[PDB]
Amino acid sequence: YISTQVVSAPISYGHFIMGKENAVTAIAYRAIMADFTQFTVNAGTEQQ
Amino acid sequence: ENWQATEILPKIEAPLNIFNDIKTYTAEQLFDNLRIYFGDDPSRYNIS
Amino acid sequence: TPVTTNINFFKLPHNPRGRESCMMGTDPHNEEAARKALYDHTQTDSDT
Amino acid sequence: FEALLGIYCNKIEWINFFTTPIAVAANVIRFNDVSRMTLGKVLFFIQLPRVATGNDVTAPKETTIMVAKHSEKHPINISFDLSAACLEHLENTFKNTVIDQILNINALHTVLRSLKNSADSLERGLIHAFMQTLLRKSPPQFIV
Amino acid sequence: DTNNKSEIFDKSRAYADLKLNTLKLGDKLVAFDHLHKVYKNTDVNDPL
Amino acid sequence: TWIRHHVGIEKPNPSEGEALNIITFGGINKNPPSILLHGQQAICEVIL
Amino acid sequence: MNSKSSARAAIVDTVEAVKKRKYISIEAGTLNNVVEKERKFLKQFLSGRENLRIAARVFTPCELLAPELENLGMLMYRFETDVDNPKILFVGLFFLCSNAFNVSACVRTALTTMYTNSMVDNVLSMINTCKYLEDKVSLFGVTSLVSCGSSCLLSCVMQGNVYDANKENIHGLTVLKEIFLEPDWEPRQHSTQYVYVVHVYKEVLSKLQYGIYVVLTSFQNEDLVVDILRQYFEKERFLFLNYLINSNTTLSYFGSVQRIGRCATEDIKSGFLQYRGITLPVIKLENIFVDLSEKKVFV
Amino acid sequence: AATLVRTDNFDVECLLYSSRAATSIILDDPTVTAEAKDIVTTYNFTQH
Amino acid sequence: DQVVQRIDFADILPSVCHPIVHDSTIVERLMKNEPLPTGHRFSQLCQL
Repeated sequence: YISTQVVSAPISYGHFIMGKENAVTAIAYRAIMADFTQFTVNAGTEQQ
Repeated sequence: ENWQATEILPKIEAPLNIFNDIKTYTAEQLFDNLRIYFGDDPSRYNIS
Repeated sequence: TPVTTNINFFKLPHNPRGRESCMMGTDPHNEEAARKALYDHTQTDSDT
Repeated sequence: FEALLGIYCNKIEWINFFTTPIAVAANVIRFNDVSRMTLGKVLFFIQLPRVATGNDVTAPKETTIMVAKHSEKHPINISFDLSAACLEHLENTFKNTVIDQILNINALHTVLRSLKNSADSLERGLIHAFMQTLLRKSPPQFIV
Repeated sequence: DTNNKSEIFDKSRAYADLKLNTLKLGDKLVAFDHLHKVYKNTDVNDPL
Repeated sequence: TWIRHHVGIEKPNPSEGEALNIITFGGINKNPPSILLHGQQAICEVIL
Repeated sequence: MNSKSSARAAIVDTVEAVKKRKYISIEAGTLNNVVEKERKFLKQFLSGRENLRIAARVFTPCELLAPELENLGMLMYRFETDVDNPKILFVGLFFLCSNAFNVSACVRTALTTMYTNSMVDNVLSMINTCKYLEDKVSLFGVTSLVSCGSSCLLSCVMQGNVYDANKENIHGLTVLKEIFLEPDWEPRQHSTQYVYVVHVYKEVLSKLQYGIYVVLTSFQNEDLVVDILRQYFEKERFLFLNYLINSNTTLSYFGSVQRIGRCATEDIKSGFLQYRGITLPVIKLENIFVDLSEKKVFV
Repeated sequence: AATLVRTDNFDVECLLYSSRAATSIILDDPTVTAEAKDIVTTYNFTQH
Repeated sequence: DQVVQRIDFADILPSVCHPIVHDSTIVERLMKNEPLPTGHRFSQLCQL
């Protein structure tokens, strides 16, 4: 039941970079929302 | 701890995160913070 | 005691307290029934 | 800071009746007044073949059997609520505040998705009630 | 005495194609499954 | 009293009124045992 | 059938029935004179057929409301007073469960240390100098909307579910875990239980001491519940049979029961209150349709 | 002497067979009703 | 599990030492109302 297989792996890290949004909330409210911008643009629309 | 972010805010679907029932998990306290309500709690709305 | 019955006791995976003290049979979050299971001989142990 | 990563949720799986292989035992027809039907019966007419008899032996006569199978009937139901605070946030926006818009659209999704869950719930109770009746009908193998 | 179709048991309806797990038992093809996929996560047990 | 002593019932006669009628309406005076290891048991009795 | 459509039709029918109860169609000639604010108010024209709960505004000196200005949902008691200036005065269930005798000494002193001031001491002296209890102080309803100004404004619910406004955070009755008990063979029999309040007196050789009990049972019928409470209280009933003759204080019974209202079985949850750090165990009933019946005494 | 009798209950999985189209289901369209209480509105779907 | 379990007469006592065993009223009534024997057993058995 053992065979070598050719797999398509990652080779580097992912990235996560703040925006100005998350920087200001981290400064003033001690906190971070992940996906604050994608979150906000879908906040008021139908597809929440 | 606030739960209304979970109650309201945008969510990302996940397929088959639990193969097993979460009834046992809730009833026998697998978790650290859980909030459960049967009837629909209208306290999701007083956003102060 | 030199009268302790083997065939009840020593031939099986069994608690050497005599009165068996496995907490998978006790009402959880009930310390009074817990200490009654650990000590009280008004009740019986199981198996005997 | 104290970070908050993504917020995930469940996919409540749907089931069609004709997808599951219980429907090869089933044969399902809509009939919009079975609530008004007291009993439904079927009527079967069997005749039996006859063999000629030996010498100086009494002969059986023509045998015709009539039987009538009856209908069980069985209800299912499903209940779900919406709160009155939800019912206020359903349609009459008090003002066009962004908070009222958020609560409006969440109340609307709560309604639609609970109606959905209830329709699934009727389907799975159709599954469960039919399985209930099959296990009530089935005799054990040693008797069979 | 002749009658062809029983409208309470035979009626025109739409047809599709799907897959089933089958078994062959002396030229008898029988569907063969478990209902655990509809009793995965519900209050009731599987009644079998 | 001495029969209750030797067979070990240890508790008084139920009573007139509510304690009998709680038994007719139908009840358990016995506390569930604090420890249990194998589930249910009950053994009836014929004299021979 | 379609199913989804009929469900939307029923939901639209319920929402339109709510609007029919809420607003009123106007058959005034409705001419174009008015400003737009009066125009939209004459198009809407609310009426109070929407809340369907019955409240009462109440003024009380704020020295008496020590945990109850913070913890919304409490029983309240009307104490009439011979002082003309304030003819009635309002009282917390915990404020009266202080000198109730059912409460153990640790909980009693702990609550008292919440309730220690000059006003509350004078009111407890008045309550003790009163002869009986049940018809000098009386049941009044369930708390919502504490204001806490100078003289604190208390709303209080006579009938219906407990909420100020918006029909959000529907509060619940908070009963001290020690003072309540459920006399029935099966506790929490099938479904929603009726919550009662039982006042029971007792006499320790000198004076009468009252006891405040809260019972939860599946029985609706008051004759059945007093028949189960006599079986519960038959011993002390016997002691009062000896007391009530040699006494001369104007009372004629052992206790009295009165219905608060409905509850739900799954809406019973435990918890604890805390005011000034004093952790205090309670059984918090969650959603209560308040329904005061008459007092029914038993001797 | 005596005949002690005792019953025991077992957890059994237990499979079913059925011939195809053995039983027919005649059923209603799900009917919708609606109870408008003061704090919830409960929708009940019934199906015969 | 393979626990040797023992039954005794001291264990059979709460099922055999009950007053309804040493009562004769129901046996007297039922054996009274059960009808008389036939003639050939009546001459042998009922004569004393």
